[PDB]
Amino acid sequence: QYRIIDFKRDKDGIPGRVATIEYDPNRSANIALINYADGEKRYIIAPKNLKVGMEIMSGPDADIKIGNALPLENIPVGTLVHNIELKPGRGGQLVRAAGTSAQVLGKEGKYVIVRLASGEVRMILGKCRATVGEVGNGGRTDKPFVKAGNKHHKMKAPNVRGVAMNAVDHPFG
Amino acid sequence: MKRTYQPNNRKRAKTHGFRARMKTKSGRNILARRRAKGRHQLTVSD
RNA sequence: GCGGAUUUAGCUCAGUUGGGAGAGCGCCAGACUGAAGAUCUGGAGGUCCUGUGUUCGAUCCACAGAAUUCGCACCA
RNA sequence: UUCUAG
RNA sequence: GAGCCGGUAGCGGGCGUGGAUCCCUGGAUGUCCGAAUGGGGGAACCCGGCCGGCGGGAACGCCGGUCACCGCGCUUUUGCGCGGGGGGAACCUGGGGAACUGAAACAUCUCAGUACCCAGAGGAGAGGAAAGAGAAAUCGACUCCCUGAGUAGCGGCGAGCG
RNA sequence: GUGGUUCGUGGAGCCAUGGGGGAAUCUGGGCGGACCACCGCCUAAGGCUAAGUACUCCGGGUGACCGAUAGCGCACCAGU
RNA sequence: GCGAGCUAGCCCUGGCCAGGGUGAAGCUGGGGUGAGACCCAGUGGAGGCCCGAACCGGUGGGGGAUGCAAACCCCUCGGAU
RNA sequence: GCGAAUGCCGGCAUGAGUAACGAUAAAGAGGGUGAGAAUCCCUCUCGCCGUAAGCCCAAGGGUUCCUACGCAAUGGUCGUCAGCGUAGGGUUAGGCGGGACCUAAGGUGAAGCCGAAAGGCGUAGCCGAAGGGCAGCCGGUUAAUAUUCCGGCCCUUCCCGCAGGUGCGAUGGGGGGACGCUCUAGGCUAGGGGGACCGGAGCCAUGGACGAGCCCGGCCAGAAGCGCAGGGUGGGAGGUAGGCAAAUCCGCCUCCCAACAAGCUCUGCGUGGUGGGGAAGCCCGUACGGGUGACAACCCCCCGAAGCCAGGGAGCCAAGAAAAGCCUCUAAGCACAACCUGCGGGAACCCGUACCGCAAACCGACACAGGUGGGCGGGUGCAAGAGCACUCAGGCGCGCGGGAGAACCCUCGCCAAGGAACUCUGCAAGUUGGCCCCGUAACUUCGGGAGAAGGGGUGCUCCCUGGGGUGAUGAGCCCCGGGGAGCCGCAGUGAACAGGCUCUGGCGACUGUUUACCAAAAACACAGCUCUCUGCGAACUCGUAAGAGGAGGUAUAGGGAGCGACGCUUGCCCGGUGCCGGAAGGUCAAGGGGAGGGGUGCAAGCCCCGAACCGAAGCCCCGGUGAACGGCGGCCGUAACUAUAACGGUCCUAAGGUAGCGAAAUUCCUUGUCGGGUAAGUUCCGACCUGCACGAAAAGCGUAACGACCGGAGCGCUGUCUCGGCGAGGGACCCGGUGAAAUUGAACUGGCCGUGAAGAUGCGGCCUACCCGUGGCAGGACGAAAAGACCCCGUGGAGCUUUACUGCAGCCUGGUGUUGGCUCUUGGUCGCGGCGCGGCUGGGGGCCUAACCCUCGGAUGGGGGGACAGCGCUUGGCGGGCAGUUUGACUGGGGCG
Repeated sequence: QYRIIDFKRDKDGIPGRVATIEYDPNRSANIALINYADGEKRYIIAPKNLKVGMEIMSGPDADIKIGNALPLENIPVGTLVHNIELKPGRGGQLVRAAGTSAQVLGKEGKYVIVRLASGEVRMILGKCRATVGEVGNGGRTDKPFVKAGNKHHKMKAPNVRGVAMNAVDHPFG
Repeated sequence: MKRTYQPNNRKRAKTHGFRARMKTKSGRNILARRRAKGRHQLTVSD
């Protein structure tokens, strides 16, 4: 419903309980309200799995318990993640419903290796974080916009195209 | 038929009105232009 | 009707001191083989378009003409 | 590599 | 110096040589807008603290005065007391700054440092006692008029600029 | 690397500066047009300075200047 | 310098589509197999979906040409959550 | 010193007493006033609305509104009429709307951030609305106002007092107001309908009936008290590793009461009690009638919302805005005086109202059949419905009236007999048009093509029968069959609104969207594919540097793109070009860096030219590259009794068209040749296929459904046509009233055959030839419109294009700067193939790091990067993205030549 919310933990020792299935319409991410100890909440990432009955978190410590997330430092090798913590705390550093996250495919000193979900590879840094678990996007692909144009229903630009025009109009155009 | 005249108090006013002109460099300009220059009254005055 | 190029021993093609002419694939004779063929052995052969001009001498340098392939024939 | 029918 | 309540000549009423109309200059009022500046805003409207009479408050309580924008100095203390800003036909320097058109094209060039826009000083700014000019060991502030001179000279050495 | 200057890249200086190096306090330090010797001038890298020239909104004067389609367009409940 | 009370857009915020028709996901029940696939029947009510007013339009013909009008009148037509 | 510039300005004639009265929703009659009335006032027939030609709220316009006088001009005629003139007068609110309250976009904007200056952005706070919020309603009352004035009924906020009560006491917090769409239960006013059931004013004329007969109405609003009706939340303790920066609030975990319980916000009764109440109505206009007095009446059943309770419930996906009130509390003061309550007195503003308002008062310059946003929109009939025909309330007759009825244009109605042959074309029109039943083909992505195609039904009468709302159900109402019998007309959706269908082909799939005043299409758009730049502080787009956008997106993503469902399938070539990679080698800018020469120099010196070598991208050179640009051979021979071909011979190219298709909208020789369709068919449609010049990605062959697309054919049907011929309404014509307009030197303007500058009323010869007019018919006056758009000419202009010229924007790039340390290293060089050293100086590899930047993540500290780079200066390069010029003459037309 035209809004944002959470995207980056950094208060820990906190109790992570899988709020609920609030599959969400606004970023290809499907998240559920994450119930913290105090009671303070957050429509959190959609890293598939972690059943309703919440039951997680993270921590400077550890707990690969699927989903969840800590610094690079605190992370296995051969592991699949998201909550792409690029720079030191820059919260998320990639993978948006981009299921196929990154896989600490080898780390090095204040530098941890990452399979570039998108489609390449290089390294991050020290404390830098990132929570494993999948994504959530049920292949959020495909699906037919049949005899109409989902598009429009887009609210998402018919910013339509052209290219053939009659003129000689717009940038590199 | 829809000409182009339908005036809109709110509108026309707003849009044009002592102020504005003022607020502006330009506006201001001509304005004090008109002023002397011509005499008369002015927009909003309208 | 105009502009470019081409008309060489059966066929596709090469040659700007021009002064003395070939290449690959045909055609006849001799070998290999019981036999043809492919393949090794030698030769026979042309107005370098028709008719002229400059020049010692040019078909390769030049001016007309027939036949050849291609372009041009668009504006109202 | 090929070389008709009786 | 003896007539007047403006252009209105008209009705109805009136001031005046114990110096009216009007001519001057210095006044006190100067409602609302406009830099506006207390606050808001489609100008000429609608909103707020302090003082204020106290005011009809017939046995019941309000306008008026006021006040305060913000950038400037700095007696800094908790900052109290001075300047500004908005104008303005034309003219002035700085800041920025163009094609036409000429060259019988047009890229150099010209129109020009013009036209315009901007800022800002003034009643005038501009500028102004020389590391200047030139060469007779000569001259001397800056400015402006004539002259020097359409010369010395700049240049697709062309139009021109000069 | 641009300016202004008569100088449009030129034998091309002075003064002014966009970037980078970054001297001297009187035998110092620019200058008289590449530069160099000698001569001659001047003394910077802060500031103020009325008067002599420019301009008419304003007021006056004067006209081989006009007369209501001329003059400012507008001689009077016109920049309406 | 002047303009989106022209028009093309885009942001914000309300209003508006008379009636009717077609009948997919589903859920209920029944159906030979292990469960099912899957069938059928009921319910059900989607779709830039159909038939059509207002409303949005303005092909196809008619008039009009110093018009009613610097684009309009007439018959006709498309769209119609 | 002026005809004279389609000259400017002013007047003035033309056509011309012809053309027009702004919708073909018509009028006509009697009286009245007046100088004078088709055009005013009263009255009586008549026509048009009626979803409007209704009242209403707005926005816009602002006295246009009323009343008494008046018509000079505006009223396209009059005119005593006016939305025209002068004069006077009219619109009042604690509760309606705007503010004294709130914010999103957006705009402003102290601080902050960047510009040559003007300026740009912009936090918080503020501006900003029919979005949020907020305390009333019905009747009366003037010439006009009214939810404001009357009155009857219903309230709210602030203040002072006292009475009672309780930790009151910020806006900081928390809930909180808060919402999408499509759909639907339960209940109820609005609204409608039957009542012969109640009240009352008169009737019946006519044949008939005084009868459940005709005609009016039988309602509107309300303290709470009160039962149908829902509508929103649960209730205690404790822990509060403690949040929502600070504690009791709410958020989160644990144990008990965890209902149809109790809770708190709209409709019915009602009913306090008020009003209205028509038909009156004795005084009174018995008539511009009604102002105001009987009595009224005051009731039942029926239908029932597309938004009344309500923030419903159910489904769905594209998954639905922020600040007053309520409770928690710090600062803080009350805490015998702070807030809640009760009663009594006291206070309540600023500006808005008239009338118009699907419009002569609003935009179109005009009383112009143009547009302009919301509210039920009365009924009867038709399956329903703001569609339709008639009409209710209220509105109006278009502001020019008579009179003839000729041609002729308009709009409309009809036909035999034929029934498209008319013609480019069934363009038009006419067929057909509504609901029910029966019945439905090729093809299909099985949804559809079906309303397909093709029939048949419908009216009013009586009979017996079955259903769902009807509080049981018993004058009441509805959906409905049923089946039987029967009546009438040419006809029985009787009128009115209402598909012609089919057979085929081509393109584009489809609903679309678009060139406002020609073109709605095969044009774009697409859902869908493929290459593809991009790792964030993205890449591209605006920007002078900030900055926004991007995106609080993050490779199932964001931008660049050529096609444009789906199906089937996209082959061959990287020699040139763009690009991606390479960077060893050539080149080459600024620059370092020295041989050497030169000028002056008595001399130390003092200026230049300077070159060997080191030196950047770029370009050259190697490769990779096609849903990147682009391109994808020629002729001679041969079984072929005749023809490419199965094969063979070759010269050039980067290979040298593949699968599908084919005279297609790419095929001019052509109406190509064969076939079908026909009385013949240069359109079609099938097939060949020597494809003048298809072809896979600006796709290629096909493709259900789909189209106001285009073309081809058949039935059905009709004046489209064989000529039509009749008619109805409207101008045109005659009358009265009004009364333009472009063009025009001027003119009393005949035909001829000849002529002239070669298409003459005006010149020659001749022949007909009285003067004027009106209703017409087009030929000539080279008629009107417009100093040709087609043309060329001006070394005119303006837009797009690429290997045109140049230059800039941006981008890449060497050295240089605020860009600091530490170490690992190889190269040059001159000196003393060499090695040792030496100054020189060049390359480069590293965490760091103190600039710089960024970073943040809750503070100024940490973190990341870091000598980058941003960024400044010079270098060089790409560079049509843009800016400015240019691209000759001849020419027996411009060009090509």
